[PDB]
Amino acid sequence: VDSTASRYASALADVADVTGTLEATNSDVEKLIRIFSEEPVYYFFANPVISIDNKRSVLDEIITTSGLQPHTANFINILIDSERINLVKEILNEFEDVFNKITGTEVAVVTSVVKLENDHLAQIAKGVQKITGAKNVRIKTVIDPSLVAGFTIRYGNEGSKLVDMSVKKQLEEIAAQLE
Amino acid sequence: RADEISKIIRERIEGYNREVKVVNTGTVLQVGDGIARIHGLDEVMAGELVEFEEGTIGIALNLESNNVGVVLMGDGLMIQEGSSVKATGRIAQIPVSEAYLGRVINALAKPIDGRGEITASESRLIESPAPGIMSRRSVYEPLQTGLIAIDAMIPVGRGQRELIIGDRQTGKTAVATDTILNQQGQNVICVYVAIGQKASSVAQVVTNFQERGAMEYTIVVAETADSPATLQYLAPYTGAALAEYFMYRERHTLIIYDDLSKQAQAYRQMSLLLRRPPGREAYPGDVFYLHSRLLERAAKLSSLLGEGSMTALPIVETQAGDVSAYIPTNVISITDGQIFLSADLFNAGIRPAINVGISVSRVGSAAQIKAMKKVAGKLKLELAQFAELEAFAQFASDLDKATQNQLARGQRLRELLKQPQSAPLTVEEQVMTIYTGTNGYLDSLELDQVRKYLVELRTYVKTNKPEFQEIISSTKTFTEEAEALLKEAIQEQMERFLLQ
Amino acid sequence: IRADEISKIIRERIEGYNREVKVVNTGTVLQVGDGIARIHGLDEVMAGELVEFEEGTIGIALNLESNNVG
Amino acid sequence: YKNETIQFEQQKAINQVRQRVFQQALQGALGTLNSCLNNELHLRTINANIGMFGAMNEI
Amino acid sequence: KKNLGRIAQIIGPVLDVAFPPGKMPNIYNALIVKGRDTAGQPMNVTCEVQQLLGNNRVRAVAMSATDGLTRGMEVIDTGAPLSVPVGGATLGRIFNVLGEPVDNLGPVDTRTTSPIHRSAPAFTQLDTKLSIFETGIKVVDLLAPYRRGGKIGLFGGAGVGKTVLIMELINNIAKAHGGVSVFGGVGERTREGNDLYMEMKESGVINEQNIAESKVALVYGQMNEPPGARMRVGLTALTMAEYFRDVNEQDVLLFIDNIFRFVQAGSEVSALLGRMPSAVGYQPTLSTEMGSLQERITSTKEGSITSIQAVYVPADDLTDPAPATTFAHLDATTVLSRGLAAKGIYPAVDPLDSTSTMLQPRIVGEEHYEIAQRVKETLQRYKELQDIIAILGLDELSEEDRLTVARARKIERFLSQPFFVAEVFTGSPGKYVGLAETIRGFQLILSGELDSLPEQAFYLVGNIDEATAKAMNLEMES
Amino acid sequence: KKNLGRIAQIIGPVLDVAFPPGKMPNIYNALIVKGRDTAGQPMNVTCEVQQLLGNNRVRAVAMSATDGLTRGMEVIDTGAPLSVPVGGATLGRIFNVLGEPVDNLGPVDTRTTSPIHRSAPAFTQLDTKLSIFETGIKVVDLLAPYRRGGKIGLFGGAGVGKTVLIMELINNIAKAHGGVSVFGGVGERTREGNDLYMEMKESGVINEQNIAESKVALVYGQMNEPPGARMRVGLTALTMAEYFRDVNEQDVLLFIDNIFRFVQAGSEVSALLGRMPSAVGYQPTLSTEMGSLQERITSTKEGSITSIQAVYVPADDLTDPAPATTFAHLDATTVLSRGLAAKGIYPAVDPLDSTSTMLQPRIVGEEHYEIAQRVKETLQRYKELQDIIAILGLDELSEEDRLTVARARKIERFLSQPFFVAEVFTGSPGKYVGLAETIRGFQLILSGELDSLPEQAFYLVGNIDEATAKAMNLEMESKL
Amino acid sequence: LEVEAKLAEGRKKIEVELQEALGSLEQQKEDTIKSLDSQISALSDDIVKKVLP
Ligand SMILES: Nc1ncnc2c1ncn2[C@@H]1O[C@H](COP(=O)(O)OP(=O)(O)OP(=O)(O)O)[C@@H](O)[C@H]1O
Ligand SMILES: Nc1ncnc2c1ncn2[C@@H]1O[C@H](COP(=O)(O)OP(=O)(O)OP(=O)(O)O)[C@@H](O)[C@H]1O
Ligand SMILES: CC(C)C[C@@H]1NC(=O)[C@H](C)N(C)C(=O)CNC(=O)/C(=C/c2ccccc2)N(C)C1=O
Ligand SMILES: Nc1ncnc2c1ncn2[C@@H]1O[C@H](COP(=O)(O)OP(=O)(O)O)[C@@H](O)[C@H]1O
Repeated sequence: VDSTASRYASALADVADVTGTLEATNSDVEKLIRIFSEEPVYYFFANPVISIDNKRSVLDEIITTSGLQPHTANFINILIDSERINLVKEILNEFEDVFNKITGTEVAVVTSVVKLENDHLAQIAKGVQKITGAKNVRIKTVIDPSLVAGFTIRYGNEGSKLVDMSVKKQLEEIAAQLE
Repeated sequence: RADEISKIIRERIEGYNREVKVVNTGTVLQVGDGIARIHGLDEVMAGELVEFEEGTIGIALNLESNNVGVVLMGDGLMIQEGSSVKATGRIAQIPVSEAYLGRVINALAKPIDGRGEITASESRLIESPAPGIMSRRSVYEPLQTGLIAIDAMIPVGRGQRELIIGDRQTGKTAVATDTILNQQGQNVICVYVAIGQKASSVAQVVTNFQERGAMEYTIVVAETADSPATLQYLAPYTGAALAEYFMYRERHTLIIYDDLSKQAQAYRQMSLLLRRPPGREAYPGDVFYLHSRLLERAAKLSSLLGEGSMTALPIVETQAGDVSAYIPTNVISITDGQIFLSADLFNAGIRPAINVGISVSRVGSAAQIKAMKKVAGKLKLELAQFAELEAFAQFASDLDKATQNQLARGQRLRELLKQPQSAPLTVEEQVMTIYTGTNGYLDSLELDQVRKYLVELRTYVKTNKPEFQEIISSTKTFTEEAEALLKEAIQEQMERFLLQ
Repeated sequence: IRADEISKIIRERIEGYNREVKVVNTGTVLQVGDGIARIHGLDEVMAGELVEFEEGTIGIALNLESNNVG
Repeated sequence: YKNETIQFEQQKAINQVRQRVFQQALQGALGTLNSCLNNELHLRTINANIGMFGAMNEI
Repeated sequence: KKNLGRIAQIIGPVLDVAFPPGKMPNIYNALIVKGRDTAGQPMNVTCEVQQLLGNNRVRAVAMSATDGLTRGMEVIDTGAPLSVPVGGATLGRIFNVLGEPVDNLGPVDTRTTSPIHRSAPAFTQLDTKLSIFETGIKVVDLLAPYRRGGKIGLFGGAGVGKTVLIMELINNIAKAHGGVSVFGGVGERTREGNDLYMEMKESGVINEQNIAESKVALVYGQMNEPPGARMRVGLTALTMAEYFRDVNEQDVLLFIDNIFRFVQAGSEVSALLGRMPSAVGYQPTLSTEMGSLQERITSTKEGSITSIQAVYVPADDLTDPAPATTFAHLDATTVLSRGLAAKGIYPAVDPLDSTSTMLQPRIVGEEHYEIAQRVKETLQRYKELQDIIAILGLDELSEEDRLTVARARKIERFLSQPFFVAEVFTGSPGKYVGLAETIRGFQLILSGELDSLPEQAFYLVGNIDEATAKAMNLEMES
Repeated sequence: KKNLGRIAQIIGPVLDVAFPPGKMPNIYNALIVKGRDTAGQPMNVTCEVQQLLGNNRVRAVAMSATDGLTRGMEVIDTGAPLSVPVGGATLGRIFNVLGEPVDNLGPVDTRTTSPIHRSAPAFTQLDTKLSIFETGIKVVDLLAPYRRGGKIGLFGGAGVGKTVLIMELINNIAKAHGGVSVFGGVGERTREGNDLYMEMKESGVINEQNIAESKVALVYGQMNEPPGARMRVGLTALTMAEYFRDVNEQDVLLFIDNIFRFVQAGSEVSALLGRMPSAVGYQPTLSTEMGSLQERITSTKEGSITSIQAVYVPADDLTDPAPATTFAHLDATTVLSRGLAAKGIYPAVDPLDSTSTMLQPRIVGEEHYEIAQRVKETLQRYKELQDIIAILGLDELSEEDRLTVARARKIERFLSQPFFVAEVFTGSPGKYVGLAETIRGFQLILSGELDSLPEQAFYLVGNIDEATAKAMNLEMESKL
Repeated sequence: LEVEAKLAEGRKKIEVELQEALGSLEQQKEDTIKSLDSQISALSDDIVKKVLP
């Protein structure tokens, strides 16, 4: 996607790819997300009235304390320089799925009424891999009581492509007699 | 009997539980004024129908990088943000069958007459390709309208897109309606498409059809001004699909878009709501391609397709007599000649107000029979020359007998072309009328008795001599025999008229 | 959705950021179509200087912009 | 015309009351289906359907 | 518990409302902002959801003023479209866009409310009973007869007589009309509104006591109400009218004055809502907003709405998109001209351009049809000769041309009528002259009995024998 | 071909496709999008790269209908500007934008190909012979002679007669011309294309029974096709005719119709590709686009392209930019006026507005130059004294005035002609008229020997002797 | 004159007979739906057991 956030996230993740520090910056941005999730952090870093000088100062202090990759601290200073800081949370969010599309780790969403055993998780995971053609699959755990009795697992680029049998069966056998 | 149909229903639903098929389904970001953006749907085709959770049909046009641009076919009220939208796996299909004959229907091929749903087996694409160069033949049949001007000077043949252009209240709908209801015993399929018109005006047209009996062979695909922009935009395409289904099956068809400028306005609205950039007069750049992709599905198919036919009579609207406007110039460039309807001629008593001087027909005399060709080959050229002369002969004060005789015969020709409302003229009456005029008999009696002598002459020939009818029908040629009969009739009835 | 952010210029800035340095020696070709070209770098080019790409196709720097050269 | 019209509309009314009775059937179905232990039976059924999804995966 | 949210942005009447992730309102749900003024809580600020901007926020336009709303105020969502009181209780009262009474009297009984956005009637619920209806205006009854249950438009510029014409139509028809009238004013002068109310009280139409029997209900969004209001006052008046039609099964009159202010309000709303502009300045959804009003008006099997909608033509340019879109909707249009008004021939309707759909012989009778067509013929011939006579003069025309010109002058002057609400401008009384006098007078004029008469005697006369008497009085002034 | 890109955005006929980082197609390199027809089979649609827009993304327009395409489909860079079959293999064949055969016969002999986009001939190559050929039309061969080995442009609104006049120019010149013709149809009604095909069929110029004996090769950029084909078929027919002129060194005939549909499709696609609007609605890349077409259509030392093309003007207004840009590139221009079309004077060539570069004394003969000058002068005097008449009456003009007025109206009538192909429209059969016959007849008319004959006798008449015969027949009919 | 008056009367008669036939078909349809309501009570009995697969 041509979202500028995705552009920056792709640049960062691809630098990580051509170095080999992939998981090392993955954890880095995974913690950066929770840094910026608390609102005053983002508000301070984003509102431009604050001087870029002390902005960089506090950012360097956070670099030292929390611990950041060389290239990743560099990238955050690059954002603070080029004034894309309104998009910091979005860049940290696009890093996740661009790194997943890098490693072929198709994160999937499975949804049922109650929990399934990890045997069922491995079943559906291997099924998603044999329909998708990925390098790996990591399954996300969800419950949806709006379903009656079934499972509706999601895959694809977004959660676009979907197969489902809990209430889809209900409404499709509705429509037959409601022809 | 009530339960056994539900028995077949339950043996259905036992074999009808669920079938695992991968459906593309994403969420909704923006919803406003008929246009709804979509998040995801990376596999939906261009133009593929969608299903919003409420049950609203849609079409995905803008497959943008992040989001999907989906137009709504309906209202946008009950749609909720964040709800799911599901791709259909179909592309603008329309159920079509012969049962539609007599039905007023929405743009979704669903009935609005209250006569219950239409049974249809096949389904044809709303947007369909055109027949190729080799997949058509030239136009040779005539399509009878019933007006002497249209069917003599600027002919319309089966499979010729003839634009009925004109101002407001000039008789465009009346011309198209008379072209339709004249077709009762000619075995054609009529299709009346109304885009952005009064519900009551549509109802008047339908009631007129029902009382004149022309409803048996006519579909009325009508949309009112409250209809969504996508429905107003897709109405003519669905009408053309219904027409094409018969055109391919060796039928003859006639479709009237009435009018096209409202469809172009609907496409302008939907394009400006998709945030596309606007061209001249805030129309999108490709309204030309919009109208051409619609109109060029009218043709006269070749012999190796059954010689089916579809004649399109689209109606447009010149605002304030201006043909230079963008949509009028596009449609007079697209179509195969046009028919101009001028408010001045409507005012000045000449009904129909067919301004011949800027009317054309690209098929020419190839859309008439041998009789009317022989009697009126040079008619439009000489009538244009006489319009010039009568316009010019007022600057000169005194004129000689030859010019005055040409002028008088031209005025009698102008009195000939007057045609009342809902009065059709068969080809026999048309040929004999053009003969009686163009020969020079009518110059003696005066302009007020022209019309009544024509009425009396036609009644006289129809009573006395049916072999004129027989010749013009079976032989289709204006033989010396029929000419002798007609001259006897003109002489006899002229003497009788002098007496009366 | 902005110019000069091509997800490769950002990559090389991540590589060599340390401070803001001149680039006038070099310039990449970012966007090219219908007779124009947007060029990143050339920070010391003049308005109107004949720039020369590969393949000998000459150019002129008319619209000097924020981080690119039209 | 009115004869065939009322015939069509009466058939539509039959369809209407069919829709309503089948709605009642679905509500009673959900009421009996509210058994949570039967859901576990439906969970083993959906395990069989996971096997069938693997079959479709093969297809 | 109605869901609640904050106001994000305020830019003019645009109100950006942030809502919780859970329950965002549908389109047209009346968001009621709590509202704060100098002191006190004016709940009066009512909006309408127009868009779903995404990320749990929506965009609405404000039916009241926005000066005073601050960032972070709360909103409530009524879950329904903006409803207005209807029924017998609303008979004889003045209203708002908000259905709030203004007439300085008690409230209204909320027993039967009706949302403003009610979908149009279907195709089975129409009526095709073509029918004439006279108004006493010579030209209106002759050259473009009016229809029952169908729309009528007074196209014209400014100051040429749309308001006077519609007021005279009121006094002619509504007083003896057998049903109910609903005068709805979409952005006209508050002075016109007050004066109409005063006439309604002086004549007793809205009986000051026993207000339940009044047969006239007023709805006033004037020219100073915000563009959020002047875009829906029309819909409010229409909901009242169509409630009367649907439930009480009566013949309703609905005088809208005038729908171009509604269209322009739509334009000012869309320009701020950020849609891309269509032709010269209007909204892209212009045909749709026009039809969404014009289509809920039509007469049905149960009742009939014969609405007379004045239309304002901008800068005397009928080519403009708003009149060029309303022409497609109205049945009989009466095109007021400025040239006739300048030369003094009142009413200044254009006899040629004013064209109806009911002017058909199988509707009106062949005698009426013949005389109407002959008048249009002679007037067309005059309009053609106008260019030549401007330069030269009447001296250099042929004999038939001079005869037709003289007949044309006499026709265009006989086509004038002194009105009962024009007595403050002319001093001559109103003259009601139906079709029985109209047809015969024009038959005499196009026959030529009055060929030896002067011209000025037909100026401002009702009857043809009135014109004859004034002619003999002109010859009595030596 | 190796590199595989993924369709990313499709706004109608505009395809923005992303590629691997190092393998980016060149401008105008064709793209084959691996589609999927509604029946499940693939549907190969061609594209052409218009604009490299960075982020490994190029913008390519669709030569075919995009309805049915999806994001994420495969595409393959065939590396070459669109390759069209050229040579004698294409003679007697009907084509499309991609050089595909659509006459429904055997596939084209793919042996020879040529890329559509190429460069113009150098300044040395330009052949310089100023010589006219006779077309058989009176007004044409008298007031706007056509330049053999040059460019001829026809202007006119819709419904005035330029399509039929190209049909007439064909019926006169093409078959008798021993060379090879090429008909390029840019934005043309399928009815008119099929009409041309079947008329050339019957006329034996294609010789269906023995293909590859023909003299014509037809291309058809129809109107139903999306803007890509309407943008590229003019260049296609040009590349065919260019192979013919260079490699086979034989005089060619190039009927292009229209030339305005080219700029139509250009302006249609332009707004989406990212450009800012020019004037009344056209693209910024207008003058250079039409120049790129016209400067490729030219005559060189090897071969000579004699090219007729009709320029459809919108709303009859010659102030529009695309007509404005054609005029500078067209040698001899003939504009059709809706007035002359309305008064039945056909062909409606405006004699006073239309000009040619060939009409010079040294180039076409002194007497021909002078007679043309006198025709122009007389018609100009008429159109100046027009409103003087129209407001004074005709009596108050002098003897010379009324004389020249009558003779000018007589010239205006005589400039009409029954066409062979317009027989369906007039009713009378056509009349090929020789140049000397035209010159002599107009000498007679201006000298005033026919100076009592009726005006309508000069109407729809080939030669002046036929005009006198018509006058005599009318003189008989009058007293009888 | 005679055909005018008699045909006005005839079209009036045709429309009012249309309205009478409409009322008759309405009442017949409602009766059939109520008998169908009894039949569909029997249907409601014999459906819910099979609706569960
Ligand atoms: N030959 C004729 N004789 C008598 N009246 C005619 C004739 N032709 C048309 N009319 C009259 O012209 C009027 C207008 O016709 P029509 O309904 O076609 O208008 P219109 O052009 O469709 O207007 P709009 O396009 O706005 O609907 C009709 O009332 C009809 O009676
Ligand atoms: N019968 C008449 N006699 C004399 N003058 C008249 C007559 N009818 C209208 N007028 C003139 O019309 C003018 C006012 O017109 P009116 O207010 O009715 O239209 P308007 O200004 O367009 O209304 P609005 O602007 O509210 O739509 C008055 O100045 C009056 O002189
Ligand atoms: C000086 C007046 C115009 C105050 C404004 N009031 C209005 O324009 C009206 C009353 N509206 C629509 C408001 O409620 C406030 N919003 C504005 O439009 C405006 C418009 C405005 C624009 C530019 C300068 C001043 C005002 N508010 C700022 C107002 O408060
Ligand atoms: N020589 C001619 N004589 C009479 N009519 C003609 C002649 N040439 C063209 N026309 C008329 O012009 C109409 C259309 O002309 P056409 O060639 O299509 O012009 P355009 O392509 O500009 O529309 C035809 O219907 C035909 O009747």
